[PDB]
Amino acid sequence: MQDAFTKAIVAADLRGSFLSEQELNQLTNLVKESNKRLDAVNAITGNAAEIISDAAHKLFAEQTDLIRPGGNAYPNRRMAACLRDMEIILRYVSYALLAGDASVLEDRCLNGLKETYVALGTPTRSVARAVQLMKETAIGYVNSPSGVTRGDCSALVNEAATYFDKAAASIA
Amino acid sequence: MQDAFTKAIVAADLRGSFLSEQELNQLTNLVKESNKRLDAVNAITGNAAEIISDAAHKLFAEQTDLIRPGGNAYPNRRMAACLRDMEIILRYVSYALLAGDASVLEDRCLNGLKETYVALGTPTRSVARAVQLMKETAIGYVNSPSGVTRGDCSALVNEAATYFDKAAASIA
Amino acid sequence: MQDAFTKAIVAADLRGSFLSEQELNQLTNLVKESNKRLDAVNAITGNAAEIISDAAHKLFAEQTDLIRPGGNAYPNRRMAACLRDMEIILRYVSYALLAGDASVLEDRCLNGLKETYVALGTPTRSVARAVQLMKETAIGYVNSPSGVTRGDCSALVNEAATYFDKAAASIA
Amino acid sequence: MQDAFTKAIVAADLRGSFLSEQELNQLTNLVKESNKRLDAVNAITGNAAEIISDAAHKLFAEQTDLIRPGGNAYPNRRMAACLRDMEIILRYVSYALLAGDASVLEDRCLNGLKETYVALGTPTRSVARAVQLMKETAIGYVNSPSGVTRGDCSALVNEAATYFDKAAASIA
Amino acid sequence: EPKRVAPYAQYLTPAVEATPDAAAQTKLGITAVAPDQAVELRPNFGEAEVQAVIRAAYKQIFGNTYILEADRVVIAESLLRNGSISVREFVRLLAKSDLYRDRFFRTASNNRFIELNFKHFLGRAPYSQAEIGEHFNRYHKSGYDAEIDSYIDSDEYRRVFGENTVPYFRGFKYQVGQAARGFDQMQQLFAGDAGSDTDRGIGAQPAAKLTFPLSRPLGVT
Amino acid sequence: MKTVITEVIASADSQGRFLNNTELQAANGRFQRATASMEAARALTSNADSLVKGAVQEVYNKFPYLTQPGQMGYGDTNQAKCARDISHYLRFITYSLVAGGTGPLDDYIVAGLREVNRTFNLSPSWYIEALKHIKGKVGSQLSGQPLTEANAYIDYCINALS
Amino acid sequence: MKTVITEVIASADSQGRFLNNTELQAANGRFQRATASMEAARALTSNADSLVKGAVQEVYNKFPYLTQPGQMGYGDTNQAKCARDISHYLRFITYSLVAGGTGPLDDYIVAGLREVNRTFNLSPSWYIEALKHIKGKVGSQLSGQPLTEANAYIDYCINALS
Amino acid sequence: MKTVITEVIASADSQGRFLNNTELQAANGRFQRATASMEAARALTSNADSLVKGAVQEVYNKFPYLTQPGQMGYGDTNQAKCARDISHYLRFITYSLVAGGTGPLDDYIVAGLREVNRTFNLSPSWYIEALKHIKGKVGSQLSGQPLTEANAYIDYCINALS
Amino acid sequence: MKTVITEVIASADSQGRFLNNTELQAANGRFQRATASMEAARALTSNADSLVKGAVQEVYNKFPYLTQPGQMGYGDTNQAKCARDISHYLRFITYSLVAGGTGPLDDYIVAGLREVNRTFNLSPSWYIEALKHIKGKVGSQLSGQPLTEANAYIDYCINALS
Ligand SMILES: *[C@H](C)[C@H]1/C(=C/c2[nH]c(/C=C3N=C(/C=C4\NC(=O)C(CC)=C4C)C(C)=C\3CCC(=O)O)c(CCC(=O)O)c2C)NC(=O)[C@@H]1C
Ligand SMILES: *[C@H](C)[C@H]1/C(=C/c2[nH]c(/C=C3N=C(/C=C4\NC(=O)C(CC)=C4C)C(C)=C\3CCC(=O)O)c(CCC(=O)O)c2C)NC(=O)[C@@H]1C
Ligand SMILES: *[C@H](C)[C@H]1/C(=C/c2[nH]c(/C=C3N=C(/C=C4\NC(=O)C(CC)=C4C)C(C)=C\3CCC(=O)O)c(CCC(=O)O)c2C)NC(=O)[C@@H]1C
Ligand SMILES: *[C@H](C)[C@H]1/C(=C/c2[nH]c(/C=C3N=C(/C=C4\NC(=O)C(CC)=C4C)C(C)=C\3CCC(=O)O)c(CCC(=O)O)c2C)NC(=O)[C@@H]1C
Ligand SMILES: *[C@H](C)[C@H]1/C(=C/c2[nH]c(/C=C3N=C(/C=C4\NC(=O)C(CC)=C4C)C(C)=C\3CCC(=O)O)c(CCC(=O)O)c2C)NC(=O)[C@@H]1C
Ligand SMILES: *[C@H](C)[C@H]1/C(=C/c2[nH]c(/C=C3N=C(/C=C4\NC(=O)C(CC)=C4C)C(C)=C\3CCC(=O)O)c(CCC(=O)O)c2C)NC(=O)[C@@H]1C
Ligand SMILES: *[C@H](C)[C@H]1/C(=C/c2[nH]c(/C=C3N=C(/C=C4\NC(=O)C(CC)=C4C)C(C)=C\3CCC(=O)O)c(CCC(=O)O)c2C)NC(=O)[C@@H]1C
Ligand SMILES: *[C@H](C)[C@H]1/C(=C/c2[nH]c(/C=C3N=C(/C=C4\NC(=O)C(CC)=C4C)C(C)=C\3CCC(=O)O)c(CCC(=O)O)c2C)NC(=O)[C@@H]1C
Ligand SMILES: *[C@H](C)[C@H]1/C(=C/c2[nH]c(/C=C3N=C(/C=C4\NC(=O)C(CC)=C4C)C(C)=C\3CCC(=O)O)c(CCC(=O)O)c2C)NC(=O)[C@@H]1C
Ligand SMILES: *[C@H](C)[C@H]1/C(=C/c2[nH]c(/C=C3N=C(/C=C4\NC(=O)C(CC)=C4C)C(C)=C\3CCC(=O)O)c(CCC(=O)O)c2C)NC(=O)[C@@H]1C
Ligand SMILES: *[C@H](C)[C@H]1/C(=C/c2[nH]c(/C=C3N=C(/C=C4\NC(=O)C(CC)=C4C)C(C)=C\3CCC(=O)O)c(CCC(=O)O)c2C)NC(=O)[C@@H]1C
Repeated sequence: MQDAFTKAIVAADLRGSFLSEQELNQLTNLVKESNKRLDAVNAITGNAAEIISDAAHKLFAEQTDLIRPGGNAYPNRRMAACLRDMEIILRYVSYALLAGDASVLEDRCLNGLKETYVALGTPTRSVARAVQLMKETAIGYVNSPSGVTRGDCSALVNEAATYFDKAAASIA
Repeated sequence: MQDAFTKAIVAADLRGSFLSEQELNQLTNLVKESNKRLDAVNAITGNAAEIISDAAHKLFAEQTDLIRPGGNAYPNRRMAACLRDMEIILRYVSYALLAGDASVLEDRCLNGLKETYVALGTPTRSVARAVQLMKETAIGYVNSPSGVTRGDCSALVNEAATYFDKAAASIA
Repeated sequence: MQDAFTKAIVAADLRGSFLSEQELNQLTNLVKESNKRLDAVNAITGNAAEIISDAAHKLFAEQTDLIRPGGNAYPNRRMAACLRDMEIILRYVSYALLAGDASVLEDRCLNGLKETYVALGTPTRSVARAVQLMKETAIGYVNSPSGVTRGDCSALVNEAATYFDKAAASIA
Repeated sequence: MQDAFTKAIVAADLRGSFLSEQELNQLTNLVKESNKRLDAVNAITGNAAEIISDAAHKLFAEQTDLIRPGGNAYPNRRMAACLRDMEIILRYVSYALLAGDASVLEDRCLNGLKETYVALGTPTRSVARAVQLMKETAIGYVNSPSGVTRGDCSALVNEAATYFDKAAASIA
Repeated sequence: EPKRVAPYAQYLTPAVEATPDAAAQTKLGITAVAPDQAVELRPNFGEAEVQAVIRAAYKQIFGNTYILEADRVVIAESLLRNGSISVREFVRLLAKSDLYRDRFFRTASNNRFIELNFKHFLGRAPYSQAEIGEHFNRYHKSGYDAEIDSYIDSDEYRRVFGENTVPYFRGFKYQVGQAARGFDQMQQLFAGDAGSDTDRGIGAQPAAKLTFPLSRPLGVT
Repeated sequence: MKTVITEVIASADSQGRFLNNTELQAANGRFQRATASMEAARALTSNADSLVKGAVQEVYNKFPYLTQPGQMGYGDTNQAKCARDISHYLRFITYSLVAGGTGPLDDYIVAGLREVNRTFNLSPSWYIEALKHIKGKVGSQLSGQPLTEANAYIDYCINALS
Repeated sequence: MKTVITEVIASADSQGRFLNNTELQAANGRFQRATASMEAARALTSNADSLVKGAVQEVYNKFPYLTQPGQMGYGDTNQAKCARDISHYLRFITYSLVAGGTGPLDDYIVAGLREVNRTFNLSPSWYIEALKHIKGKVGSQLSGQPLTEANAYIDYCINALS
Repeated sequence: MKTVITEVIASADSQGRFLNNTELQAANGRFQRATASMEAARALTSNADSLVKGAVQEVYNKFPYLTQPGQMGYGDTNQAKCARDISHYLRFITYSLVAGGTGPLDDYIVAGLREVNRTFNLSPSWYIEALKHIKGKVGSQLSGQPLTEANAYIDYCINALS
Repeated sequence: MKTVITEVIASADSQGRFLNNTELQAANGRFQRATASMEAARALTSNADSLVKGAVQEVYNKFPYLTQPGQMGYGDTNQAKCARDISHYLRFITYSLVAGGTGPLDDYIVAGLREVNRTFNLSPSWYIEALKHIKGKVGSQLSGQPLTEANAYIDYCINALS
């Protein structure tokens, strides 16, 4: 697998060189943010169940037909899958967020996803939608927690977004 | 598998006929050479390690970049594979040589190899080169032994060549 | 596995020594008999089917109950197993005969067999009987072939016997 | 699995009670030693190869026969196993040392080891001996490192011992 | 003209009690299975080569019990020829067979069944009581098919014999992660080469015979 | 196809190792034998026909009722087939002698033998006689090792049939 | 590549569960340590060269015969290689410090180490000395945890080599 | 243990079939060869000692530094071991000649070779020289097939060592 | 043993679920049919003997040569066996009617049928005639569903034999 650190290494390796001092300073500062980074993750994981639950409700209020006979979220069996999937995607996103790198998300999770959806006849559009719905809810928590030292998390927040979006895009 | 004898059989079978007298005489002759044939094989197997070792050294002296960071024989892990592969090819070649038939070599070993190499980003050219380097060294032994009854092995030597070459070609 | 040669080696090894000249002469002699040895084996294999067939007939003529309802050779399924077993025993014996050593027979074939037979309820005595019936028939062939150069096979014949008997004993 | 902390928990659980203040203070202090604990482990792992190498030499100097033809460490294949085993035992011991609990060691490593050794015919006494030889060497490192803040490790040292000894005993 | 020559006789002299190498194997009759030959299906396989994998698979996967003509599964082994299914998929089809159920599961208790599935699917015996429980729960949620699938799809099965290799006895030699009890329990599950896992003696399969092992305390060191 | 040479290769190949002395020894065995084997094949190939006639015939003597109307032996088509079939057996045998292994026999004749025979109600017995009768004739034209070889293969079939 | 962070993800992923407190605790560990690790890397990176010279050299002192003609240590090409190689070892070590795991070492250096070394007849021993000599020098420029970290990784290789 | 005879049995056994002509051919090969093999063994067995001395010696010429104090070649114990070891190699080789297969070599010597050698820091190189030196001497006492056989086995080890 | 009842249990058991309506429906089927089945069995059981004589006899008419000396049909022992055997077939059939499944047939008769028959050179053909002749007689003593059932099972064997 990969993550922020490992990645920089690998680059350096192909040049055949020790890490540039400049490059260290990327990592040095990356470390400093750790604590923020962690809390971000913690927030998602802590609220996981809810994030999903929420997103789903909204998804089904919008696209009533999914839950009607003949739709893709009907019957129970299917519904279940749909929920499960949402969650997975989320799980991965979180992983990425910790790693500080999209890779894990792309390779384990997003790779092949579109095609699956296609083959089944699952409507990719709707899937993507769900992912966004999730995104917004999630940020909600990341950004409004309890007992955390007040400070600026924007940087992390945006990176979070991106991950969600890579997901949305590749599925869609 | 297949080999010289079995092959001739199979042909004969589809005609639906007993073996042609002419055809027997191929096999009859083939038998006569056996002893030579054997020694040839014995020579390769006996020197195996060396053949490779040698070829490798020369391969890397020529294509320095393979062993440079970013090249295909770097790092250790890869190098190891590269050595292993060379050997395998050799192993098969020997097998063929005994059988008196390319098949075994083509089917187990060569088939698909090019494409693999391609997908990985292994430079097929270099692989082929290695195979030749091997060829020459190998012949070296086959053709210059000690304590063997002196006589003409050319016929075998050439067949050996061909095997190596089929390899070189299909990889390349 | 083991056989006559390998065995002698191993013995020598525990003494920690090169092979005694005397001991070589055992093996040297053993070689000389090869041809005889081989033909012996060939005789069994050639007649296999029949040896069994025969033995069976006689076995069932004697022990009528085996084939009566409630007996061990009834119904078909059971009968079939019994036939298979006889063949296996024979097969091994032959193997031994070639090897020039009981071992193979003892380990693969006889090892565990008694206990199995017990668990099944199969009457060990009858099994043993079968083995003998086989023995006699088999020797019959070994000892009376056609188109073989006439000479003395006794030595081999006796060793054959022994193998059969080891079987009989360990089963019983 | 289990370790120092988990263990105390479990006890508390059966009483059905919150942890005693007294009991916390065990764990509180256990934490304080962590750093020492860690270094100890680090020392073993760092020297692993050597520890073994050493112990072996001494083992074979003492019990010459193990390496004599017919002995248990002869020939190569056996020798190899013997070395492998030593390593394993060591590996476990280390694990325990980190956990702060014998359990892990007892369950995966020790339990049934004696019986195995018995079935194989490997001499349990010698095994035990080896384990001790290891012990002493290992402590050697634990107790005499470089660049560590100087202080008292005894407590840890003794616990280490015990682990080794449990091993020795149960094997023996 | 070397001449000094340290004698080196003492090193050559035999041990007090000597064992041939592979004496341990010949006692315990694990000689045949200890290192165990792997059979692999290869590309453009011949007609005899496939016949040999089938022969192997039915010996390992089925128990060493006897497969009569009637018993054989025509459709599964036709697919194995022409490479429609891999050997890993072939094994899965064998494991879900009236025949596999009839022997093994239908007569056995779930403890004896799960312990049999370990062995035929993977040479090892069960390392611990947890493993037994994990499978027994799986069966109660999701039934025999998911139970079976969990061994063949297990990471351990895939790493040793991913696809294309018929399962062999990995027990009786040290496997990383093994846990002691490996060797001891495998000797109970594996009789001789004549022994088999049959029910034909008396309809029922025997009882688990690894329940008491698996739950033994460590002897007072 | 199973011949000596193919097998050792196979075994070597499975283990993933070079052909060492062990296997070559074996190969050598195959080649030494060949001279005799080849001789035997030349002999069978030449007398083929005559062997076949004789055999077919024999079968009928042995099983008179076959030639009666409404039976299998009756009416030329069947006789033709009967001939054809035995020819085949022979053909393959020669092949196997030359290939130096049972291979050819196994794959053409033996594999599927049972079911074919069952579905068309060919009695193994018949074939067997054919073979035996043959074996007896061959027992004149050949001698020494050549003979021995011929037998081996002929028998191999008898056993497979039975 | 095995680093603390990747592992916990892996473990989480296998069981199929979210990263819970358990794993984050672990991650936190990696990050706290980093400060020391990073320091060590800056120190090695700077003195690289000098360390390398010293090492290569050492090896020759330790094994004089290498420099004799017809040996491996002899003739510049070989010396160049020898240098290169050690550089590599060092390079990777730094990497591993920064990545906070053995990962980098395992995949570049260790995996396939044996066979490479066998086929080219590189004696592990040599490398080892190099490392040891290094370790000794590093044992001056560094101190406290930074030092400790440096050692760990250096050793890790010693053990892999031996 | 892998000999010609054991293998064919094994193969026969796996398929579940009787030993047919195929295998016997192979066996025959082993037996014909034996005469040469056996001869070779008698020759090595007799000159054993002298071969051993010569080899050990050689190694030291090849690697003078071994005999210096603080090295492996130094001090009698080590020399004794060195002798012992080579004796073994030889011993086994003879065995293998007689057994007609690499088996004896594989199971005693080859299996576990690497790790043993690694853990005790025995350099393969050494052994190799020993063998080579031997091979050269043997190349006088023997001739023709006997010789050829001797070589095969000797080499087999060289390759395993390297 | 495969009967309707055992199967549904088995299927229920595999899925791990209680017997629900699905299975009971099936069971019900078995029970209602039984009345006919049972009737059929009473009829066969009673006329057993007569059926057997008739069959054995038939076979001989169909294959006169069997009764000639040196054949299998010849000499009382063989005739006795022939009788015995057919009795068995019948016996089992009755069983199967009563058990309400092929189970009894499969396990006693069918499993291993081929090999037995091969090894003793019993020609399936014979048995078949026996059965057919039987079927014809049964086709008088019975009628309607009872008959239908009888046939089914009788046939089942014909197919297994062929
Ligand atoms: C939910 C927002 C939408 C939805 C989902 C849905 N998915 C399936 C079935 C599957 N979905 C997956 C998902 C994955 N495959 C992967 O590799 C990964 C990443 C690692 C995921 C997340 C897969 C494998 C399946 C097929 C197998 C399965 O049983 O899940 C369904 C059911 C499809 C069916 O016909 O049974 C559904 C409904 N579909 C919707 O309606 C939502 C918009
Ligand atoms: C960001 C989305 C929000 C935010 C984050 C934030 N956190 C801190 C500081 C810390 N957060 C943690 C949390 C953890 N450290 C760990 O080791 C673990 C795993 C067990 C966690 C969950 C810690 C320890 C710290 C340091 C001490 C502290 O809590 O102050 C800050 C302060 C700045 C910093 O980087 O330290 C901030 C800003 N706060 C916000 O305003 C966002 C909503
Ligand atoms: C060919 C590349 C070189 C060459 C070969 C050569 N060999 C022989 C003769 C024999 N060589 C062998 C070898 C074996 N027979 C076996 O059974 C085995 C495996 C156990 C081997 C290794 C044998 C037995 C013979 C026959 C007797 C002999 O003394 O050689 C010849 C002679 C011609 C012949 O076919 O008999 C030749 C020419 N000689 C060269 O100069 C080539 C470089
Ligand atoms: C012994 C039971 C009966 C017997 C045997 C016998 N055989 C020979 C001689 C040979 N038999 C063979 C047979 C083979 N050699 C092979 O390589 C193979 C496998 C391909 C076989 C089947 C051979 C080649 C010989 C040599 C030539 C010959 O046929 O003589 C003898 C002669 C003595 C000898 O030492 O060879 C004998 C006695 N003869 C009997 O009367 C026994 C009943
Ligand atoms: C070395 C100190 C002594 C020695 C060891 C030795 N062991 C074997 C063989 C085996 N060792 C084991 C042991 C283990 N299995 C486990 O699960 C564990 C950890 C939980 C261990 C430590 C096993 C299973 C075997 C048998 C299978 C295998 O080889 O892997 C031998 C070889 C004996 C044999 O005949 O196989 C030896 C020599 N014996 C000594 O002489 C030393 C005193
Ligand atoms: C005991 C065998 C030896 C010893 C140990 C010792 N260590 C310390 C202090 C520390 N040890 C470490 C080591 C680590 N901390 C970690 O986080 C890790 C894993 C990455 C390690 C390896 C650390 C960081 C400390 C704190 C700073 C320091 O090194 O001092 C002490 C100091 C007292 C204490 O209670 O910790 C001691 C005594 N000293 C001995 O006597 C032996 C040589
Ligand atoms: C026949 C002469 C006598 C007979 C034998 C008999 N055996 C069985 C059943 C089995 N026999 C074996 C034995 C072996 N398996 C092996 O691999 C070997 C050789 C290494 C042997 C000998 C086994 C394992 C079985 C069980 C078969 C299965 O798993 O289905 C039976 C049948 C008993 C049954 O009900 O299956 C019989 C009859 N018994 C006699 O009465 C004859 C005297
Ligand atoms: C001769 C002993 C008796 C006989 C024979 C007979 N055979 C058939 C039909 C077939 N015989 C074979 C045999 C082979 N075909 C093959 O492909 C091979 C292997 C290469 C063999 C050995 C086959 C396959 C058939 C069926 C296909 C076909 O019939 O063409 C018949 C025809 C019977 C029928 O059609 O029902 C006969 C009569 N007849 C005699 O005269 C002897 C009693
Ligand atoms: C230095 C202590 C001694 C020495 C070394 C030396 N090395 C080679 C050749 C190679 N060295 C390596 C090592 C690596 N290559 C890698 O990719 C990695 C991983 C990053 C390592 C550690 C390799 C693979 C080679 C083989 C071929 C190559 O071109 O690299 C040589 C040349 C030996 C040869 O046979 O070509 C030498 C001499 N040189 C000295 O002077 C010291 C004794
Ligand atoms: C000779 C070229 C060099 C030498 C050798 C030497 N060997 C050892 C120790 C061992 N050597 C072996 C080798 C074998 N022992 C076996 O059982 C087998 C298989 C039959 C072989 C090939 C073994 C296993 C050992 C280790 C066990 C033991 O104690 O002997 C030493 C001593 C090594 C040590 O560190 O104590 C030596 C020195 N001596 C020389 O002079 C040459 C350089
Ligand atoms: C009757 C149509 C022909 C005939 C038959 C006959 N059968 C045998 C021998 C056996 N027949 C059977 C049949 C069964 N035995 C069982 O256990 C079962 C399952 C319940 C069946 C169907 C068996 C197994 C045998 C072999 C053992 C035995 O001795 O009974 C023979 C004797 C064959 C021999 O070689 O002695 C005969 C003759 N007899 C006739 O007249 C018809 C041609």
